Amino acid sequence: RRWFHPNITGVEAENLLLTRGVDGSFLARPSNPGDFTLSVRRNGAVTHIKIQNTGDYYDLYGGEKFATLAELVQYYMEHIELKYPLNCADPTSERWFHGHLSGKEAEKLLTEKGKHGSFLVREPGDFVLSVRTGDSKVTHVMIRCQELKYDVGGGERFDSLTDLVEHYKKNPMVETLGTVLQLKQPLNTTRINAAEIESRVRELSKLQGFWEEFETLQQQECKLLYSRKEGQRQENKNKNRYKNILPFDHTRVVLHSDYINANIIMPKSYIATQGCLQNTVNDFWRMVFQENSRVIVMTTKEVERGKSKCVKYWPDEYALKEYGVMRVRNVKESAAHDYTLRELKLSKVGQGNTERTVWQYHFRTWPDHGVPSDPGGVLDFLEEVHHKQESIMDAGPVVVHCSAGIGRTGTFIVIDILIDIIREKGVDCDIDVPKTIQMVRSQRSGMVQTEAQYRFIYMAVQHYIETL
Ligand SMILES: CN(C)Cc1ccc(-c2cc3onc(-c4ccccc4Cl)c3c(=O)n2C)cc1
Repeated sequence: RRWFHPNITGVEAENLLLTRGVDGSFLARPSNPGDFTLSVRRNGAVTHIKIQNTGDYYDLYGGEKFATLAELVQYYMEHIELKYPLNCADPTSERWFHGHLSGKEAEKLLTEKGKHGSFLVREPGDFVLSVRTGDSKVTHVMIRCQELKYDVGGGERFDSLTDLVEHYKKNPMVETLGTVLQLKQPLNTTRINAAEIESRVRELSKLQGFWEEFETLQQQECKLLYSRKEGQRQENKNKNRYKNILPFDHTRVVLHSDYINANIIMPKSYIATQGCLQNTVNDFWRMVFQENSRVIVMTTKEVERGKSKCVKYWPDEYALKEYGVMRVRNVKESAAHDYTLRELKLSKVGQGNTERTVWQYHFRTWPDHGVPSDPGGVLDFLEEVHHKQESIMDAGPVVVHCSAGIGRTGTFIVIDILIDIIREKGVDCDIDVPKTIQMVRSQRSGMVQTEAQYRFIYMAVQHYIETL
């Protein structure tokens, strides 16, 4: 994911592509903050293509909608031509880069939060590599920056700290007394104690910190390019709401027509899915039935900004309907401020004794773009959903959907996973928002779409702990 440059202007991108690139050379960069630009070189000229994400997907002008920037790039490199990634040498979005950090503060972080192999890189004009080895000691290796090249005092001269770090991660430096300076894992600094969320929120709200953390998490999406073959099959193309927003094969829900654009999310489990198409309503009820799901969370309106987001897959109040071999009665509709509750009874046609109540919680006030200004409403909604799920003996995974099932769906599931830790373990527990996001993202592409949603998750968690 070296083709992503986090701090460059359009003019900087043009000079990079014109003097250091060739025709087919490309880079992606953040632009209107919240938007992205794909800068491509074609016939000695640089073209700037806008990528927009309001929280649902990455919408590329002239192209398609995607779950990640790494998925967008992979698709266009495997299918204006993107031939050559122009690699960024800036270490800002690397998990191990700490910029300004003292040798005492870095030794303090590594002593408290570190283990064998924990390393970091910090900053006159030179850098320091601080590593922990044992079960124990902390070693500091100087990194000279000579003529825009990096070295440890001998041997190879690297063009970037990333190239130096990856080389010594594969071929570790051995101290001339036996110690192998193993660079196993970057030091974990994102994990906070639940009780100190307000201190972290304040630190991340400073010049912004939330953007710096979200973008470091985004640089790890390249490790999540898992196969999505079943969703690419001819027979399954029109079962997808967005052609390239597909479920991973290793986590996809298999129906025992075995396909649905849904994935199991394991932290209480979830099924993260897209908004129904008219041709997928029957597949959706077969999923709910097979998975013994008793609660559905819908986080979109049927129609948003004049576009359909999910077809009406449930009957009108008091009506009874058949969806293939599935049968749904809408027993009762209850309305609250932020949402609607629908009591549905699901059964298999011809088999009365298969009946179960399915509670549909439909959140109706999420803004068309961005996030709600206060997380109170979402939290009250998640609280009520949790209690319904917990009250039902041996209930299957909670079904969660929006339009593509990655943005709002990913936000709701992540808040819910985090809140759950605080329910069982209490205000005296460890919470790690990006580790948790990365974990859910390995189960469905691009779960949690924007920095606004990312900030919303911290704020939601902050509010839950405060109202305790
Ligand atoms: C403020 N600067 C100067 C210091 C600083 C602070 C925090 C980080 C940091 C940010 C991260 O954003 N996602 C992950 C992540 C990715 C994959 C898996 C798990 C995780 Cl936690 C992540 C991470 O690991 N680290 C360490 C890096 C540098």
